[PDB]
Amino acid sequence: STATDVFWAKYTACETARTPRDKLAACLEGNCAEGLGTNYRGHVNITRSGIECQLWRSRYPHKPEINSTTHPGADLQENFCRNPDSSTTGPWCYTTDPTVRRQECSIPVCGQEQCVPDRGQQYQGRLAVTTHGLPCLAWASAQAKALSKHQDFNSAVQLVENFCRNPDGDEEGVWCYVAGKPGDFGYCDLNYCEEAVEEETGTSEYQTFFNPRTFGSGEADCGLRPLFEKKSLEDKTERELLESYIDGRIVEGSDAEIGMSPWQVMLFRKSPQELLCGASLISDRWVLTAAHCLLYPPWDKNFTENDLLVRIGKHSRTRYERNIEKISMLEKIYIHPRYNWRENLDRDIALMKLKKPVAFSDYIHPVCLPDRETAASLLQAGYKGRVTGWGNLKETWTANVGKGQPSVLQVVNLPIVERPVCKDSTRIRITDNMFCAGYKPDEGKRGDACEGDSGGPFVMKSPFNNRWYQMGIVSWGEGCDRDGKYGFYTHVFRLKKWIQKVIDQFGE
Ligand SMILES: *[C@@H]1O[C@H](CO)[C@@H](O)[C@H](O)[C@H]1NC(C)=O
Ligand SMILES: *[C@@H]1O[C@H](CO)[C@@H](O)[C@H](O)[C@H]1NC(C)=O
Ligand SMILES: *[C@@H]1O[C@H](CO)[C@@H](O)[C@H](O)[C@H]1NC(C)=O
Repeated sequence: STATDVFWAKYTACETARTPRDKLAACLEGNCAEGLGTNYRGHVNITRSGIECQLWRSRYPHKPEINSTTHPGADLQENFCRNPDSSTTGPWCYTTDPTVRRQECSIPVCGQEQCVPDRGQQYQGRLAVTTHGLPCLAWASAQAKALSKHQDFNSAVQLVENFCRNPDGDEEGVWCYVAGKPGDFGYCDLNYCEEAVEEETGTSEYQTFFNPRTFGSGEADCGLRPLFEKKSLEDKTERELLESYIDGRIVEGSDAEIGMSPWQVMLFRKSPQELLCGASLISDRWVLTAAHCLLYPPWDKNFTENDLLVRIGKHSRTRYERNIEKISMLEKIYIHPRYNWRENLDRDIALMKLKKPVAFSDYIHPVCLPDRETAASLLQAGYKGRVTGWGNLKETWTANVGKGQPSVLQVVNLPIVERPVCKDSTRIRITDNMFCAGYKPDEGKRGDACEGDSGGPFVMKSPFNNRWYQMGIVSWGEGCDRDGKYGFYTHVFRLKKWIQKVIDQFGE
């Protein structure tokens, strides 16, 4: 009979709520939403945007194609929000408003206060689907065992059926493999404990991370500039970085010295000839940029490998610099799997492989990427960063009706804003994966915030080992809109194990 099915239906629907079983409790009594909330049994009468829900048993204004006799499971009663068809938008309802057939409702999420520690390293739940709702493959399955033992894992981490787990110490969190090419994978959506890297505290010498084979060469020798560090010469404003605690005048953006930012990349549209975004160069072979530069639906954008070209070692915005710049095509583009623009530019990061490794010159050298430890260390001892670019951010996101785009790579140094100060400043929700930067607007402490290139680099130089580290990727920031506000930058310290898996889908 169905009554025994109903009991189990509830159970299977609440499968992802575990550690507190005062959370599994709160799930099963349907008053809040787990996952796509097919567990929801609450009494929210009202859609997310104000409207009264229609009665499930009504046919005015809308004649439902989902009724209690097609979905006898779902408790399609009165006019309460339910999710009878498993909408990836969660529990919904028909609208009493003749112009809107359906709208999602706004239902409290189950377990909200509960919080997962240590990036899912001790996760033992049964979550078996990534963030895009792509089902996990079993770890057991042929490829993941008898062929992927070379990349070994931590075995305090029990790999069980096809549940999201974090075996390889991934700073992004738990993950699992998915249907497609060999090695394909995704991140799963657990609710991680917010951990502000700036207030971490407790590196010795430099020690390398990926192989000179698949990540390519350059890692061993990153962050040192041919024309500066290697000639032991100092650049015109790096002193502000090392003396970042000193209350200085405010050195405005000026033209960069040649070779000053040799990891600077330009993402460039084939046709029409057009400067699209910025990016940085992290090996002979890989390029780091922001995901909105390739995929951003509100702007009806969706580039592929064949539409674009990078330009490396440029100094002049416009002139073709023939002795100097190498200008490469793309083999593959990797949007970060966690990337999401629907709420607000989360994990707005993208990796790009070059069809052919580029040769380091006086003007082409890779920047270093830091890990958690180092990133934290750097933020503890350094209070300003550097953003270099061709003012593409200002030219992309505002009318720029002012003076025009600069004609040479620009350098500027910007203060790093304290997390809470940055939180209050914006309507948008700054996760621990973002940081703000820019001067705190006084009239003797002015504001020109919207600096750099979209998806370009924000860097810091290490006072421990003299190398330059890339600490965030420029994204859109409120500072492009309102004179008082800050630049927004996507942290990079969590990326090593993701890059790792991306490079592992190769072999040669
Ligand atoms: C919401 O449903 C409950 C349950 O009967 C009722 O008391 C309340 O007045 C209803 N309001 C709307 C807008 O449906
Ligand atoms: C429920 O709606 C379907 C959808 O067309 C309709 O044909 C049917 O008459 C309804 N079910 C029952 C059992 O009356
Ligand atoms: C954008 O275009 C590519 C290539 O045609 C396509 O495969 C992909 O489905 C599109 N992107 C998204 C996010 O749907």
